[PDB]
Amino acid sequence: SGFRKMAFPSGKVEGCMVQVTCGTTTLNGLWLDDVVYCPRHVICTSEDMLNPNYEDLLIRKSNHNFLVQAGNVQLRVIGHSMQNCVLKLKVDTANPKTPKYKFVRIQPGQTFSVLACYNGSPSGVYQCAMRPNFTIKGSFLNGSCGSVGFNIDYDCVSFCYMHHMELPTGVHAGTDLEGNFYGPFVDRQTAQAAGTDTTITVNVLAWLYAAVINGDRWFLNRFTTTLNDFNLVAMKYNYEPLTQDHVDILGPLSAQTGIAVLDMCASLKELLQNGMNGRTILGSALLEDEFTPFDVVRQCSGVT
Amino acid sequence: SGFRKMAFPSGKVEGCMVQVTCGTTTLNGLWLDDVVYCPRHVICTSEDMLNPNYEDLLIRKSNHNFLVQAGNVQLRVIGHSMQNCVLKLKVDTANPKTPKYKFVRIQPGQTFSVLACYNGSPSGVYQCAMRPNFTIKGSFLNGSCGSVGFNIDYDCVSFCYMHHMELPTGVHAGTDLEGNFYGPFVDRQTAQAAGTDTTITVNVLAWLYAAVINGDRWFLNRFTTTLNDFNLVAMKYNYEPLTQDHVDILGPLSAQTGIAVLDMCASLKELLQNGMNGRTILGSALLEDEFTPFDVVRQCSGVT
Ligand SMILES: Cc1ccncc1NC(=O)C(F)(F)c1cccc(Cl)c1
Ligand SMILES: Cc1ccncc1NC(=O)C(F)(F)c1cccc(Cl)c1
Repeated sequence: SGFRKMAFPSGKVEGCMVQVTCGTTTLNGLWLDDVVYCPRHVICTSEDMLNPNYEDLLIRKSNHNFLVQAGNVQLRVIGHSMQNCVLKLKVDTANPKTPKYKFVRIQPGQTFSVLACYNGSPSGVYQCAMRPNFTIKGSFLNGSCGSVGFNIDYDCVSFCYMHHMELPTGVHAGTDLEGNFYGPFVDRQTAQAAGTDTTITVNVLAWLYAAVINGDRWFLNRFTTTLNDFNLVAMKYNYEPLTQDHVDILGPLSAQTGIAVLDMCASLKELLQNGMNGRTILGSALLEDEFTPFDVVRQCSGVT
Repeated sequence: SGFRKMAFPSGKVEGCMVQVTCGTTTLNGLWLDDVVYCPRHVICTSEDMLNPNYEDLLIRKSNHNFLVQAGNVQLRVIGHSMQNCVLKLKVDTANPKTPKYKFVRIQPGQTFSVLACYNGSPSGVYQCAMRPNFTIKGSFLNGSCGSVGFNIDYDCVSFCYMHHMELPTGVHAGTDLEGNFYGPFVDRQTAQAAGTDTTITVNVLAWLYAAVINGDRWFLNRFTTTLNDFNLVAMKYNYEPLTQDHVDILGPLSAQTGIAVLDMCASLKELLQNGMNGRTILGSALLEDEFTPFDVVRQCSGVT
């Protein structure tokens, strides 16, 4: 019992963190096998970030200009290449701590853990969701670029995010491990609009199931609704429209609790229309959308 | 920018987790140097937990009855001893992954990360606070006993908690690493009263400073208060009385933001008396008390 915003154990990722320095700039790199991945803006000076020509900036750099340090270990760089917004620094030594891993591009609404790092050293771990607008509401300061987001299934780390930048609004933007930004962002010091965000409906419903499993049941009511009716309410309250695909993924939670997905939708509809009336659900006074249905099943069963 | 309920990177602790089995019961153990620490109820059967005589139960056990497994590694047990509510199993091999560590007894109101484990395998990491009533509101299921709470300063892991039990109310109880329970709890399957809990005032104030540092300033007002006046409000709303010692530890945050501690107390007083009026602070619709002033300074500066 109890439900927490749980992050994956970060050990497998900590073993991969290195410091990357180029000229004046230092940030984090991810060392997997004989390659170190880091944001390509490591090659920029503060003045270059206004409108950087990365191809031209990288041409002035040689292998010996990229200083890669794994704490006390100095890595020898034998190749460098830019792939989208990431630099891939080939090193002469494969990381002995390389876990089984994959590079994945996550979907908006999915969750992942972040290992916030500074100067190649881990400082903390937290769980977050990729917002429907492709931003993350993380906790990052200068020097945190290169910190990565990941999920872990059995012994396999699926890397899904690399931190690149903080928008003028205080929200965060980054790329997949192929250097493709999530969302419309560009790695440049320019004001950039993040799209209109929405609340992740399927996740809120999953968290309402976790609340019932753990004893918070006050919000359950005698009503039901339809996908059509619920979606009119979701539209009014800036929630993602619920689809049959979302209902299908809530099947295990509906099956465990015996509460039909549309019956849970009617509880969510009433909470949207009436608020929480000064009460809490799983220690929260708002509707939480950072737990996917898989996260709920995992935490509620005890998956290691 | 951004503020998250950040846990310590769990790597150093993951390397210490083992599975301990005795008879029919399996739980988690912590392997530090040549000793494995685990809850003493590993020696009980379900029937023994009603009113266990641990001294008598441990007398029927020999070194070879304690099966300790570090994933694939089987440890040879050469000694066993009970210290308060923990068993210390001396093994013939020192854990090569033993980090620099200390055993500490934390104070109520302090925070720590928990590495939730099942069958000696880590499943997740989360940050929590030791409640003023010596319980923790964790996320633990059967098999999680032996999971530990910790803090990390530089390269040193200070172990402060070992999970033992879930109270009938769904809250959690455990011990320091010397096996002394936090609070009045006994390791027995009996209904046990947790004391009246309070909200950790100094932590709420610290989190209000973190909110100002990160841009959420709507709650700041033109008022001030005194320790006496604030404490009359804290008493009414079941908050811990604020002391000069608490004001002293808020000094760095008062110094960074230029907001006097008693001026922040007047904002907290108004939030207690009026509520949040449907607004949020750092993504929360309630007053958060799980961040200490040290946690705020650490996260806000980037301590690794
Ligand atoms: C200061 C900070 C705080 C949190 N997270 C990241 C950062 N850093 C940045 O945003 C940046 F200064 F490195 C930058 C500027 C423009 C474009 C890009 Cl790609 C990167
Ligand atoms: C079931 C569970 C869920 C979460 N956290 C822990 C547990 N387990 C327990 O409470 C227990 F059954 F092992 C137990 C019973 C009585 C006394 C003691 Cl010391 C331990």
